[PDB]
Amino acid sequence: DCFGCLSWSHSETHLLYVADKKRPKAESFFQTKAL
Amino acid sequence: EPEEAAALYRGLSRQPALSAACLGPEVTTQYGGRYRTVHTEWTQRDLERMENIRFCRQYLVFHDGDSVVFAGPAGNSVETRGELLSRESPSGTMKAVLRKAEKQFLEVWEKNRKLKSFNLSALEKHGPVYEDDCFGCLSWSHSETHLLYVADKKRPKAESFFQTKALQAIKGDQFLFYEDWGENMVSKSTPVLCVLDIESGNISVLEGVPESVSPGQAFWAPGDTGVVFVGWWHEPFRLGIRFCTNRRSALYYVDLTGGKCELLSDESVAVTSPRLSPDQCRIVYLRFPSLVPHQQCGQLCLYDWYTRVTSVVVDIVPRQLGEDFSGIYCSLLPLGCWSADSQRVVFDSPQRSRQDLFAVDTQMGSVTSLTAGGSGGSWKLLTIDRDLMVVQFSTPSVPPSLKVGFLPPAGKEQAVSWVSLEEAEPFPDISWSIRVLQPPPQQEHVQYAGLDFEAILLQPSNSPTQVPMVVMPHGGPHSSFVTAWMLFPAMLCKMGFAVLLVNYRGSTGFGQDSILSLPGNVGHQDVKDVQFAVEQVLQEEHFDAGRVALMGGSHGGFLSCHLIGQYPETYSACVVRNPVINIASMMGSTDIPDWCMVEAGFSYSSDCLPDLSVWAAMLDKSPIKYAPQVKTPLLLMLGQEDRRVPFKQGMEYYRVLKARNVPVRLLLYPKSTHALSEVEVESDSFMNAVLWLCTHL
Amino acid sequence: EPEEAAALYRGLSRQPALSAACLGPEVTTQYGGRYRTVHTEWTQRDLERMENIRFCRQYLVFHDGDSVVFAGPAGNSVETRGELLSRESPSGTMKAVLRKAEKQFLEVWEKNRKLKSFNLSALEKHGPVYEDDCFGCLSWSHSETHLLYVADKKRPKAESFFQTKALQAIKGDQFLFYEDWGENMVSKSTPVLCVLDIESGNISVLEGVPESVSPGQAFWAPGDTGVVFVGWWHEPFRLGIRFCTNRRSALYYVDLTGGKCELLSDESVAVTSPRLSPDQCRIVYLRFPSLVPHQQCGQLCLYDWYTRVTSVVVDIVPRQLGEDFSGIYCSLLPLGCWSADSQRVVFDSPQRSRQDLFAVDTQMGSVTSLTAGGSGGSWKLLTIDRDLMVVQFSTPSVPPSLKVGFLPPAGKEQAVSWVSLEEAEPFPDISWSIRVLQPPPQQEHVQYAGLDFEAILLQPSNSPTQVPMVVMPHGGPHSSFVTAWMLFPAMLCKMGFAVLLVNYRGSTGFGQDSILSLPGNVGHQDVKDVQFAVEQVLQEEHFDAGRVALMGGSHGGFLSCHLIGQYPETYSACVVRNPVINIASMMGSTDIPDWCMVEAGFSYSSDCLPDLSVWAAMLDKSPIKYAPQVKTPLLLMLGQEDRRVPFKQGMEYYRVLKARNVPVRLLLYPKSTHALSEVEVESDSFMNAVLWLCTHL
Amino acid sequence: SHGGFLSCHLIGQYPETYSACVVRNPVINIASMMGSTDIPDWCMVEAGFSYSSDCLPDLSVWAAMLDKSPIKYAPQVKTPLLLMLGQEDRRVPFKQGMEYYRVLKARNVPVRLLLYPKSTHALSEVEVESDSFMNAVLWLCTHL
Ligand SMILES: *S(=O)(=O)c1ccc(CCN)cc1
Ligand SMILES: *S(=O)(=O)c1ccc(CCN)cc1
Ligand SMILES: *S(=O)(=O)c1ccc(CCN)cc1
Repeated sequence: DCFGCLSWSHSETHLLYVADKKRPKAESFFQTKAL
Repeated sequence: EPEEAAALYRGLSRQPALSAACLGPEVTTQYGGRYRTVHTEWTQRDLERMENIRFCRQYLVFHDGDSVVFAGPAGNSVETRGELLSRESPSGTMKAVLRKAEKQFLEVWEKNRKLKSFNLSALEKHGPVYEDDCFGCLSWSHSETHLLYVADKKRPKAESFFQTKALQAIKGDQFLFYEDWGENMVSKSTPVLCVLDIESGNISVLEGVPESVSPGQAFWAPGDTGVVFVGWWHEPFRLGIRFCTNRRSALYYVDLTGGKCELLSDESVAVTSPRLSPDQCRIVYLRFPSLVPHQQCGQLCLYDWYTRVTSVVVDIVPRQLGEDFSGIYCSLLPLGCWSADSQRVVFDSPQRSRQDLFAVDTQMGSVTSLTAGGSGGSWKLLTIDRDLMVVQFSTPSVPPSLKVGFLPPAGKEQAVSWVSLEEAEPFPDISWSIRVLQPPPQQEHVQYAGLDFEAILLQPSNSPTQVPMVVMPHGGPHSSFVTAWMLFPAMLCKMGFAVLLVNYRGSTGFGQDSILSLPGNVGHQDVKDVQFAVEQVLQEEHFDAGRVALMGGSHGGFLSCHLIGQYPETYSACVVRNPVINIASMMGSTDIPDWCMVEAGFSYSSDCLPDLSVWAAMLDKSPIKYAPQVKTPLLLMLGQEDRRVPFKQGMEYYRVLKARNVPVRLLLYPKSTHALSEVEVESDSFMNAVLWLCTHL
Repeated sequence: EPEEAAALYRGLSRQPALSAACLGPEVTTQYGGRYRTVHTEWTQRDLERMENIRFCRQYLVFHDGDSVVFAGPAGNSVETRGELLSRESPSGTMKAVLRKAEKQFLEVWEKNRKLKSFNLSALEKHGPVYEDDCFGCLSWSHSETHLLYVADKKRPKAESFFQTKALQAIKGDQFLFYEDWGENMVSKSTPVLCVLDIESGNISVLEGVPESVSPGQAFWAPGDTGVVFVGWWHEPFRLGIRFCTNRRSALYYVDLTGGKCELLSDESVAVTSPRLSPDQCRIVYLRFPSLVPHQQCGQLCLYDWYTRVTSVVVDIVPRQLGEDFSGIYCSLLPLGCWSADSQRVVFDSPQRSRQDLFAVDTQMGSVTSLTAGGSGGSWKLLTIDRDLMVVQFSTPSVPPSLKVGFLPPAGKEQAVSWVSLEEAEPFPDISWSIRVLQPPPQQEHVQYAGLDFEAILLQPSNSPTQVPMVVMPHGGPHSSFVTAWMLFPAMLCKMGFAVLLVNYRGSTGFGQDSILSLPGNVGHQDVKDVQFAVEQVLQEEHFDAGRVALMGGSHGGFLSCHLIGQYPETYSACVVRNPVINIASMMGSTDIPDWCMVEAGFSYSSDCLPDLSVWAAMLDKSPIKYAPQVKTPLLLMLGQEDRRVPFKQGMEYYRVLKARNVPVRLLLYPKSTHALSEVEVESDSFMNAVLWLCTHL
Repeated sequence: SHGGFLSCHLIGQYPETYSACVVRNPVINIASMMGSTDIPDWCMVEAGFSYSSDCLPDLSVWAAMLDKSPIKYAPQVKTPLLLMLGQEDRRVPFKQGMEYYRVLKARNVPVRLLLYPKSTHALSEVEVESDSFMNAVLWLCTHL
């Protein structure tokens, strides 16, 4: 109830909500890659 | 009482078993003595964790070049976990290990460090690695720079028609059918040969293998120029491969670079087990002339690498060659089988009711028995390197023991001296003997006349005096009983019974004529042989004729059902594991459809159709025909996931017997297989069988 | 570049480490020679599976009674899995193993068979078995009929108020609080002594232990009449036990039958590590006179079993006793430490900046150094049996190596000959030396005048010539750096840096006065010692003064923060792992509240209350006071599940620095601990630290 | 929480009035609560000072914070106490109650402690709430 929401458009064609920001992918220094 | 039986089972199962052995490099001391180490692998049941544990132990041998000066142990036992295949380098300085830890890893060990490790799953060049004895292998190069093994062919990626993509792969091919190789080979369709470079780490899949063959049992060619392997034909469809040596196959050689395969044998029969000489000049392998019987006497053949000439070293023995040889029946030669001079080959083979060690000179073609004479026993050869052999010896009253020896020079192999590395305490409460039985004139066929069979009798020593008897025929039907350490017969003998194991006509170790006599006569020839043996033993030894029981599995269950159907006033109990009841309906559900035709007396051909005459002949030889006359209490054990013998075969017999109000007990294991080799399953089945036998007798 | 750093890290971490060793029984050959086997355990990091693997290897030694004729290997390396504790029987014929397979099992091995196995979880007499070096133990009886170990006390069963019963246990007690022993001892509240009978299989928990003590480190009394153990007081509440030797404890003996415990020492100080003589006549142990410092010089004391007389064999050394001894600082004696004659005791101890082996005669009280002289090095004693010692040797430029030797007779211990069992290839690109530093007259205290400290300098050999430097102070603060094989300093030296490890005043191995000087002066004496060492090294060796970096952990992080706060124009980079920032707020969250009072200069007492003067004094000694003056880039690593140092301490510093726009990088490991000893965590932290250092320098 | 705070004060300044006490996640030491809570401004605001970022610890502020804590009256406590704590609480760290528990136990005072390893500040889980309420009612009825 602090940040969450879910709203309809006046034309009822789009929906609006709030999500979490995407984080860049990460990997370890010692990772085996496919040959 | 269940408590005493459980205590006896715990006591008897404590004995371990020997699986493999290898020899280390030679070391010379400053004083002048020379010694070398031996690594042995043992396996043992564990009822607390209900698992088969494996451990390793090391021994040390001081020798003077041609005699064993001293031998001893070199530490305690260490239990391993995860090892699938292992191999020591030719120089003995490096070791290659395949481990499951679930992913698969290939590790290289040297001294007290692990030099390199490769995660075969991450590279994604193939599937799971084969670890069985049919196709699996792991070989070092002569330069010790590359490794060769066999893996599963990679499958194209697949996806569903309705898959969400984020804001290549075939669609609708995730449920295609990939045929496997049958029993104990689930999800094993098409193997491929893989070569790994240790220094760099790149894995390469060899090209040039024919598109209609499965490769296996590969080793590096002389000079590291190519790879020699065995190709099994899998067209138009795959047949069963376990305990069957009548599958069409050939020997091929392929260059490392992209090139065409070269044929080295005849592409009409079955060949197997090729080994290369120490001097890298000749190869030896086993060839089987026909494809009708699943097991038969074989030929030992030699191939010269440079002159390209093939000769037959050891041929087929019809009945007997002398008094100690009857043919080659082993399906695999030892990994090391050549002598130091690259002239003689040492192996082990059944002989009547025992197992012996033989040495054959490839130059001339003579065969010499190394363990001739004596009361009996079972020998197994594990390895030989620089004329030093490691063997395991066991008798029905003695658990396996480990010995070493030196191979004498040519012409004096009969004077080999054995030194005991590990000895086991015998059981003096068991006495075993061998009986020879000659069939009556009525039960003889014109083609093969004069054949005789054998039985092994175990009884409690120092008996006070009427005792019960338990009769066991072997499966196969082309197999045999040998005078080795068997657990359940030992338990039955120690608990108070007398065990009679029958080797009827058609067994291995008695010649090719014995093998060829049985087919086409199942259901009336073996049944009579067992009945004659039982009657002769009862009339000779003067046992208690009122308490006789039967036990067998697979074809043994077939024979037991036939016996309790045709002679309903002789036996008082019966135990069967995965029996064969209806041959006609077994054709469409088993993985070896040719077995039914071969045993019924007809030739098997692909693209065949059901015929009334063939089906009537198959139905006339089934024990179900004698179902209404059954009067003996029966206990059945079935494995639901069995592919060799479908489990509905026993269900038909159970329903027929239950419809007539006959005492029948049934046990079904949902996740077990044909062998019932799981520790919990095996223990439960054995305890139930012994309780049934003691209660009804 | 990350690729070169990763390759270097792999190459350096490929080296293994030695953990334990034991000696087998003596064997006499027919020729006349005598030999025995040695079993060694090694551990090694594996980055493919990201795990610490453990394996075992066996060696063989031929001796003539007083000299080593020959030595060699006896096979390959075998990797084990699941072993927690193991012990060989006194006669050497049987082996006891504790395994986790998740339940816990106790197994007995003899020759090539596992005689017995016990599922300790099924009997339900206690909890999990202790396997640490603080309380864990596993002992054989003199008759080899019983086993003694330590387990967790059983808790009464509990259930909820609202539980459905089918148509005894306390209700509402499932969330009670059970206090544990602190860091690395999660869910370890109250241990108990357990005795197992091998023949029968019944487990018994001994009675008579005082209700306010925790028992540990137990062994059988002479004649198998009772059990001797060490009891740690846990009233009114438990304090931290890891790396702390100032915990009140005593030595007790209790009979097997129900009876009252007997006291054998003084119940006012800390005692530890009791060992019994081979002739079962006397005991030796370590005693610490005070409880204020967490680590200090100790006393070696002897107790006679029959005369019941206690004497002090080795006493406290204030500054120096000769030129090779400075006191006993090891917290544990070897499992086998007595000579064959039950007269001399062999151990290892730090000495200035090295680690040496010492032999002490209990009759007189003299101490002899076995590895005196030379350039330096680090020795560790693993075992001694029948005057045959097994040792591990390492230097900053040489990985650990394994050697054996024979103890000379009394009065000639300086002429011991070592025979190399396993040798490692050195790294010629590292050159190390030792510097001695004398503080200026201003930085001296009246009570202890004339003390000096040391540093270890590692540099790349054959340098062309301005190089950067990395300065490392140790934690503790009562610990030290020794000239042993360290991984990260070696990597930094090989990559191009010069490493300076400082042993400031207050370290172990320099006498009791050095230990006692530090407390009450933290924050202004240690910091200055490091600054003086850095300035002297820079002015002498003529390095690159523009590129100097700091690195440390725990108290090392404390010192690093103090250094970057008070001298903001000297260092250009800093790396800290779990630092201590605010002493005042650390009291209420750590498991050792007495540490803050002891270091701040006050006496610790239970049932104490916060006072303004004490809290002001604690706040005056914290690096946070110098936070506004920080100008150096900082990289922080924190473990969220750390109990020794709460992770909010670093968060306060991070917030303060970030509020002023200072370049700061922070890494948080959700499931790591104080040590950060996980393979993945350690590798990631080391790579991040090296990348930060190379980028900013 | 804060009410439990008050409760502790009520058993330190007036030790001859109440015969039982139950507290859930109380606040014991304001001075040491600053560095572990997620709302550091609360301590300054309640203690009478203005909160500003990039601040430093001062002797006067810390003394004022310590003078207002119930721990000062710990030696005078005479009432049986039952404590419930949630180990994964971020609003009020659970060591605050542990300090009070240790101080009271060092003087041989009847104290019962319950710790929920995976609970939070609210203790809103059904099992946790039911167990805590039943334990509280049993304690109250037994001691009254
Ligand atoms: S069963 O155990 O009698 C049986 C029959 C035939 C085969 C094929 C040959 N190995 C296997 C098992
Ligand atoms: S930290 O590594 O500086 C540190 C400080 C004090 C101790 C207690 C004594 N072992 C442990 C770690
Ligand atoms: S506790 O329940 O007393 C407590 C105190 C202060 C706050 C912050 C304002 N919501 C929350 C809970």
